Amino acid sequence: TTTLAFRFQGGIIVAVDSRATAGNWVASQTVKRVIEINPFLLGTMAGGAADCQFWETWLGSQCRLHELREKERISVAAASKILSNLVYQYKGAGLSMGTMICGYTRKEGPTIYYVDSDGTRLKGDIFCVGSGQTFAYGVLDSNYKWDLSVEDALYLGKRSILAAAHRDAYSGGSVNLYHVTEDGWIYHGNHDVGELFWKVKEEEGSFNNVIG
Amino acid sequence: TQQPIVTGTSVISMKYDNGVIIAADNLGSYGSLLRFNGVERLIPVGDNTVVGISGDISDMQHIERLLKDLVTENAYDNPLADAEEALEPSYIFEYLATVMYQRRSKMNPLWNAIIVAGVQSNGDQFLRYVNLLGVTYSSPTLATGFGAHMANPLLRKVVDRESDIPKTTVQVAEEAIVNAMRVLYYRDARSSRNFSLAIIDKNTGLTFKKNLQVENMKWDFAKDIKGYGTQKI
Amino acid sequence: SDPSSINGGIVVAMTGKDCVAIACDLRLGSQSLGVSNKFEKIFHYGHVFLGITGLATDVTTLNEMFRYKTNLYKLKEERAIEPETFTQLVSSSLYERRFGPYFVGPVVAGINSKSGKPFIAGFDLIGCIDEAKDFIVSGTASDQLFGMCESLYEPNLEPEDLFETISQALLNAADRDALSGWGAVVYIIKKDEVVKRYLKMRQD
Amino acid sequence: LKKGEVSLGASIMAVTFKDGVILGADSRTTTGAYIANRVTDKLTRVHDKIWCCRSGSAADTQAIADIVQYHLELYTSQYGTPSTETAASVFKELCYENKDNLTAGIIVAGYDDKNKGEVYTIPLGGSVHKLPYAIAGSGSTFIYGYCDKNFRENMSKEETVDFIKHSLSQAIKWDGSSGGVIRMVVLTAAGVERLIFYPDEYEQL
Amino acid sequence: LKKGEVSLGASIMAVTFKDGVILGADSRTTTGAYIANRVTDKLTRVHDKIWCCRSGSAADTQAIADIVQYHLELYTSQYGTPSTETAASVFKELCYENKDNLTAGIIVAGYDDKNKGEVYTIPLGGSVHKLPYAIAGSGSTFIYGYCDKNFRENMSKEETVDFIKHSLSQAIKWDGSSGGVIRMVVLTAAGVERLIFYPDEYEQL
Amino acid sequence: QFNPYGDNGGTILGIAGEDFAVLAGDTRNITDYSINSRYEPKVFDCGDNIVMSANGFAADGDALVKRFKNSVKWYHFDHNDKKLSINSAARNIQHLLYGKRFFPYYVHTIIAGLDEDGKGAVYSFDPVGSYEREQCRAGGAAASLIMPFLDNQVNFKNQYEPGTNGKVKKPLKYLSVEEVIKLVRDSFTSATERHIQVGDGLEILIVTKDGVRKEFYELKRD
Amino acid sequence: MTDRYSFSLTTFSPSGKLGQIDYALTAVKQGVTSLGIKATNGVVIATEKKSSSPLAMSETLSKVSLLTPDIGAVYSGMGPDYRVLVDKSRKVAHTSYKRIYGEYPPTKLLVSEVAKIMQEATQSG
Amino acid sequence: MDIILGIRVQDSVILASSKAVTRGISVLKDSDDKTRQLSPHTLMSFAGEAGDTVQFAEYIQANIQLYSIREDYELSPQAVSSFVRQELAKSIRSRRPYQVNVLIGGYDKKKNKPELYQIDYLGTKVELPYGAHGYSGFYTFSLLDHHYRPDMTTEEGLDLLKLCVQELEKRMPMDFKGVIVKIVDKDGIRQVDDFQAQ
Amino acid sequence: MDIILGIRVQDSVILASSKAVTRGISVLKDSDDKTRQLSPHTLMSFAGEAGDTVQFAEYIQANIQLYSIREDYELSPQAVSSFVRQELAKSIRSRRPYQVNVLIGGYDKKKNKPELYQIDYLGTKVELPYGAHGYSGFYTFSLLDHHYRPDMTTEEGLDLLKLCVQELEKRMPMDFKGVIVKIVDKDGIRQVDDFQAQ
Amino acid sequence: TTIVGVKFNNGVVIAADTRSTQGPIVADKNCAKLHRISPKIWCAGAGTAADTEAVTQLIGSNIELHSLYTSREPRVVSALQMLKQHLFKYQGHIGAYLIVAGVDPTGSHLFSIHAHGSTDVGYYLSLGSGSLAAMAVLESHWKQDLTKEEAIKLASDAIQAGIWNDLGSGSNVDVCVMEIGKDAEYLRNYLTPNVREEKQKSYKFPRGTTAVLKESIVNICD
Ligand SMILES: [Mg+2]
Ligand SMILES: [Mg+2]
Ligand SMILES: [Mg+2]
Ligand SMILES: [Mg+2]
Ligand SMILES: [Mg+2]
Ligand SMILES: [Mg+2]
Ligand SMILES: [Mg+2]
Ligand SMILES: [Mg+2]
Repeated sequence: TTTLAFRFQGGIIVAVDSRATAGNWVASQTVKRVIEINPFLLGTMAGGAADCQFWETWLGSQCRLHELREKERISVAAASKILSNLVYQYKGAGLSMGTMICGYTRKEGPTIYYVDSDGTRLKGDIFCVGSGQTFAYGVLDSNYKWDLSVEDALYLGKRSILAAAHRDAYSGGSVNLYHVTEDGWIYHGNHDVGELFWKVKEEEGSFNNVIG
Repeated sequence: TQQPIVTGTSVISMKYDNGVIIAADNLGSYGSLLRFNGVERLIPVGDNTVVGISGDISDMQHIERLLKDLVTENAYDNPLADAEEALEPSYIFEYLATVMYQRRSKMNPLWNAIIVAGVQSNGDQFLRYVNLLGVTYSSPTLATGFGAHMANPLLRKVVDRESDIPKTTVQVAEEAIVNAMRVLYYRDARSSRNFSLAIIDKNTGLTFKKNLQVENMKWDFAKDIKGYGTQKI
Repeated sequence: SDPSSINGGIVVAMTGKDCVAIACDLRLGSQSLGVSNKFEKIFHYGHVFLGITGLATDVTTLNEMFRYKTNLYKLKEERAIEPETFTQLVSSSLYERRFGPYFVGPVVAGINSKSGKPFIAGFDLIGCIDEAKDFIVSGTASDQLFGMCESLYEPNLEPEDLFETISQALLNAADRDALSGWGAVVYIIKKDEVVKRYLKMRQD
Repeated sequence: LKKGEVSLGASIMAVTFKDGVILGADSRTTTGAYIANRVTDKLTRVHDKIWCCRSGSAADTQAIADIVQYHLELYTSQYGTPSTETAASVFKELCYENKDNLTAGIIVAGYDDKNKGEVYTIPLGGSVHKLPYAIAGSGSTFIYGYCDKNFRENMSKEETVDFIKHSLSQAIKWDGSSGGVIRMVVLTAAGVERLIFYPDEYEQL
Repeated sequence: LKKGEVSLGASIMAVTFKDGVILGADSRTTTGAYIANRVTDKLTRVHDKIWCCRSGSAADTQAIADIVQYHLELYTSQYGTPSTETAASVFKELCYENKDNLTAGIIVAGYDDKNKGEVYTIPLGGSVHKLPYAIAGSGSTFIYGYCDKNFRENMSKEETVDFIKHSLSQAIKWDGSSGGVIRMVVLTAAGVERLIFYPDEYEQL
Repeated sequence: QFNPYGDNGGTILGIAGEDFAVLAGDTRNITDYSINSRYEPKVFDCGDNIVMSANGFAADGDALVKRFKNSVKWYHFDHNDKKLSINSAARNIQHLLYGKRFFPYYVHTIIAGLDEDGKGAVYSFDPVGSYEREQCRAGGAAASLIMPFLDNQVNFKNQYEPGTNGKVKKPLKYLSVEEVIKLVRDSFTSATERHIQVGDGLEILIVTKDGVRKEFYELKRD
Repeated sequence: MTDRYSFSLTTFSPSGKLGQIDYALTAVKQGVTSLGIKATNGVVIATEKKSSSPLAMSETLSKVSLLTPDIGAVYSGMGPDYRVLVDKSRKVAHTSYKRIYGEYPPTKLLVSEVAKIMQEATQSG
Repeated sequence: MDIILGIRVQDSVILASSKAVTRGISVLKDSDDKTRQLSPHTLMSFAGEAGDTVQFAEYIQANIQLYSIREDYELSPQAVSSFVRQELAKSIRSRRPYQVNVLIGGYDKKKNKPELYQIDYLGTKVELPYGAHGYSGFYTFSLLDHHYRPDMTTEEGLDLLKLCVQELEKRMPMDFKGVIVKIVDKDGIRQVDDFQAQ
Repeated sequence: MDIILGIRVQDSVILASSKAVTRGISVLKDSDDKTRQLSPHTLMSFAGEAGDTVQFAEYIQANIQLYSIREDYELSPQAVSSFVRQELAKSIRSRRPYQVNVLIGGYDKKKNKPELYQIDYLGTKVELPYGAHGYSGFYTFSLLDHHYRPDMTTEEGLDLLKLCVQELEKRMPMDFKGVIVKIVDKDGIRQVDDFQAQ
Repeated sequence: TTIVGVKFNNGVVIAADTRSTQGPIVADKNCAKLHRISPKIWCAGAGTAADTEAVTQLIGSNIELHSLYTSREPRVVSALQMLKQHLFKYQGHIGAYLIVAGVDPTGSHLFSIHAHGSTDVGYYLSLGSGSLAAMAVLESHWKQDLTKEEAIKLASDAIQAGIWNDLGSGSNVDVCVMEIGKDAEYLRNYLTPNVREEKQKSYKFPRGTTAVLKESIVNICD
């Protein structure tokens, strides 16, 4: 698994792969690793599938409740902390999750918080999590610029996942992209890595050592 | 979190055209010591069910107490206790299967394997297994422990599928059960020669045979076996 | 810790109408890290093909050992080793290391030059022979290949059709195995000619 | 005892009497609760009139007996007939010197004209003990009391066969690892007689 | 059995006869190979004519008997004299419900006018078995054969004391965990009689 | 030590068609090397046009299925006989499963039915409640033997149009119930040939707007 | 004690002759005649049974021996030497071939193996 | 584990190897050269267990130096690597296995092409455009996969290794104290003393 | 473990704390501030286990801020530290103990003196001129023991901390990515933005 | 695996199933477990397949050499003693459980050998995971003085008990009959009761389906 989220000029780019494995067995090549908490917040799935899926859907509920009570949109800081604090209550019991809570509010601007089952909650501009994280970071680090256009940013996130899908046995399937703006997130498609690898190779000229 | 102490071996059973038969020897072993020779492991519930139990004997004795209680409690404010609202094999089974699974889920199992054999009020034969883990299954033949390995292959040659049930008579069924019990005395080191057998028929009701003994055994050929390879005398 | 799961890879061989086929993937990895996409697992000594899956250092060592042994054989016997014979040589070579085995899964495919009968065989790591008339599978996606082969296979296919069959058995089996893929190669073997085709497949 | 190998369990004993000595044993071998062979012969001949009752590991005791049989055949060819004490010593040497890898409790019984009948028990450690009678095997625990109460020196053949028969039936009664038939081998000046008693007889005594 | 706690080892038995039932036991407790007490009393009174033979953990069996004695004293105060079957059920309830923390092998023997003598043995798991006589304790293994061969129903007092005296001496003979004196408690209509037999007598039988 | 879990073998398969869905499973129940039953149904009609199978440790499978059927009964009670939609059944099962997150139901569950638009639907679950809506999913012992086949024959993976130099993928036409059942039977006979825990019988439950229909075929008994 | 004869007993004489080999060939010359004839569909090897007495049972002495189910041998020379060469040949057929390739060796190779055994007796100590 | 990277460009092979030697709680040296010249046109870098690493490398060098003299010839890089692989593959089932991973960069004077071989402690050899051992590849391969071209100049290779080392210095947890870079081409082996800042 | 150092000069307390957060194979952040302002004149830095660290810190902050408002007074640093010690000493025999080590640097406006408290996860509190947690002290204490004087100026402490950080960067194996330094004095708490190079 | 040996009036018959497993997967649906030690001494083997073929071929080889040396036909007690001393030497590490039967100049014989080195003699024996199902049959229908025809059926039925009831056994039945005056008759696939039904569809692909990148000719000859 490889998931990433980065902050830029036009919002947040969230990109993830979609493979699930049990040992050497590829359980699914179509896993949804981005949980749509609500129309404004996104969460990435890494670690335990059930754990992330369950607690992030629940998060989606606690956020709705907050908005009903306070009549104001929940901040990413508070939303993430709801999850983070919960996870800390269960510390030592065995939950497994590495996730990025992404949102873009008026008060905060684009905001990404990495939250894990150990209790860590960190604000940041770029995060990659999963078995393929190291590969995604290489690509991300060398091409990331705060002034990227929404089209180039989406591509970078997409490319970084591709880099991880190629090398990491545990990542692949397809890439799901999302662009997070203040008015909500916009889904930017599902791209089969099989087909995407060949396109990127001819167009970009990369992966030269791979014959095709 | 426990370990069985006094134990009972196989319980075998099979269903035939008008009923079911179930049998189990009368031993209660303490490891390899064949300690108690007068243990009844077949428990009749009313006049239409027999529960055969293998495994830990102190736990079987507990299940016995529970069954007698079910009967007492079902008679309460029940004008039809000896008729329309009497305990059915399916009720006794589901109850036990419930207890077994609850006990395993609390990590304190009743260390047993149980077969509930009986005949429902509308004539249907009932044969179903439940063990220490709450696992349950039904088949034309059912046997626990060792008997699952040696008795089932034999009983299955008689009733291999559902369609074979209506073609099998009590005479045939009882013969097969009795032979399986002999094979088990031959090859199971924890068996006893003394056993009990029960037949639950939709017409003749419950016939419970106590103090049966495996007879017609073949041991004569042993006279001609000497050494373990080359010894001639 | 499981030497048969460190590097990844699969091989499958099938028999047809006056032909055999043996195919393999091209991945070499180190646990999750893909390392090479050019690691062929099928080797041939004359007209006998041997595919080997398993721990890569042993795969390489065994190819070298069989080349050595088949070279000497050819010199002493003055003729190239046959599939039936080589099969026995592989088996005896593997069992020689019964208590410190090579972690591999060899597969032999070939056609006897005298009788023309197609031949394939598989072995476990200590030499047990499986001489099937249909197909042999080996590797980290052996269950998958068994599934594919049991459904896709039908007897007496022509070279042109066996190709499609073995290719699909291989391709789809690999796509459900994390440690296999990154390319594939299929050999269609006939009495007179042997054709080698590289397949286009996902690279994740 | 190695994991999963065939065990002899057993109820074996050898009893000396006026005319000589009698060996007895059950005939059951087990792998867990499965009876691998219900009609085994645990009374093994290592020489014409020197036999042994085997208990413990089936493989070990067969291997050992096979080697003692060989050593005694070669002894015989060179120095004449071996004493029971010599046969016991050869058995002991093997059991003692390989105590770490073997599980063998062997009772050696034999007949000589100078010495009459003799019994030697070689327990797990490899020690040798000469006794009037000896019992071993897993079923023996149950008849320690019975045997000590009923054994008398210089009994008759009839009486000894009875003693062995009653003892082993009790042993077989209580021990799950013992069962089958009761085999006996009578060793006297007259020769070697093989006896066998079936369940139907011994079970109800 | 907890690490280092006092063990009863024992050779205990209860035998019913014509006039009632007799309980017997050796008197040795041990901690490893040390005999912590060579003159213990394993025959415990839980009611006027309902006694038990204790084996397993000394601590556990005492705790249990102490509680049974209380339950039966309260039962008595409210409902009159308890049957031996009732005394057994109480023992069983305790042994079974607490099987994970106890090591109590108890033999319950009592005398009633309607039922004559009765014997119930409650083995390690807490199951209950009614029998004509029972034997337990570590020394019991050695007399399964002797006891099965010699017990007869409806023996006389004199005969039963002799049967129990011979069996236990055998048990004491073979079991290092049994020894001392042999104690018996005769339970009949006539009352309660306490018998004790010393080594110089029972050893050479 | 006591081990609260067991493995009763079995293999199940759910395939969603355009306006139908099937959930098939073998009928064999095993323990180690013994057959416990050659006919012990594993796929059930839970009411409301929803079929379910919780495969793995049969005691947990039984418990979970009993709890869900009961959830359906109370949903009606508590919500004026409203029909429980498949997506709602799925979410509800997630909660049942995750309720035992620290002592899991050792089962791989699959439910099939029709969504609110009347299109076929299959949902598959983790032993702890992770779930996703899928096209087809094999579960259990021979899942690894069946899945690759379905990918090739249901989703047409790796197949290309003859002549296009592998540049045009085979078009995704959708299968009829008749063709799906062929695949299911073949998936099972093939699995039976190579997996010792698969065999005896295959029972398929088919769901359409008309309801739940059952089909049964024999499988090799060795 | 011990085989201290670790030196060759066959050595080259000044004329380039290997003495012991020439003398062994002379021993072969005084032996009974044996022949072999190769046909299109078979081969025949034959020899005479020079029984050294009429009380001996000539059948208990086979001069024509089976080495493998498809290979036979006959000789002329010292009988006991042949007998041990046959044992060694039957054995090597197994050790250097059947236990490796699962089939019996081809004639030339078995021949080559016997020959090696003989050469070493010509140089070993 | 240390950092060992190699990249084969059009006319040469560049090996970049970390400079630190860490023993427990302290960095003992910051100028370590984890490389041995096997022959004038073959260089091998290595990473692994403490003493095994140098002992193995010096043993291979000695052996290759002996061959060169006995034969008055320099073995091809492919030959040196096969020899190295066989040695590693021998120890894997030895009493105490060498735990050394090596990269062999050599320039084949006969074929007139540079070659890079990657062989792990088990004797797993593979020929590649670029390679690494341990975790190094995890951070750098995405960069190499992206930017690598077979017709790169030595300068283009160096710029790429620099980017690789930068990603390693940003995301990898341990301070490996920089790398010593060496180029192997038709003229031999030279140490590029300019990499701390280029 | 992270780097946490503290030095008490004549009129202030300086706390230096590393900026890296490492999770497994990668450094996730290089700008982490491992400190919480407990009161306007009290700061606490912390290092230890992943989540316990900030959870404990924010809990102590919340509690001190509550005392400040209920009472309209700022507890002395000595008081804040005894409160922190008892909290740590409570968890040590708890179900799941906090594994957090802290340094509390405060300026006591009543005594007009700066104070530094070092408290380990077990609730072991000691007042010192300079302190550190984990391994940090192993490398830096020989320097502090040598160059430390009670009458140093703020600028003299900063130069001493710099030398300390240099030794750590030389000899310590992990790249802690630098330190954030904060000074606590009569006028409050200020972050020294100039330390990457001074 | 299920292997049996049954002694009859003037001979001996051994039989076995033909399923080879690697865990729950059927690696070979028709392997041969009946090995020839010598023309009239055959052995059925269960356990580790490589070990049963290896120990059998080795002893068979040495037995062949012993026969040529002694000019006598091989005896079962020789294969028995050789096999057992070898197996004992390896302390159980060579997982060969065998049923050795044969006819030689002294008569007909049947013995069993367990991996650790112990042997047994009997009139009917079985070994393998299917050992219990087969023995249940042998214990139900064996009688002394069986005819050749009765023994083949008995041994054949025992194997069937295993095929049907043991997951570790399956496919076909191999029998080898060794009669005192005749040549041993190996009946490979004497019974074939598990043929796979015809598949529901044909999976033959249209040519061109697979995407090929490069094609080239392989040079075989030197
Ligand atoms: Mg495999
Ligand atoms: Mg793959
Ligand atoms: Mg990948
Ligand atoms: Mg018995
Ligand atoms: Mg004593
Ligand atoms: Mg709904
Ligand atoms: Mg199957
Ligand atoms: Mg089967």
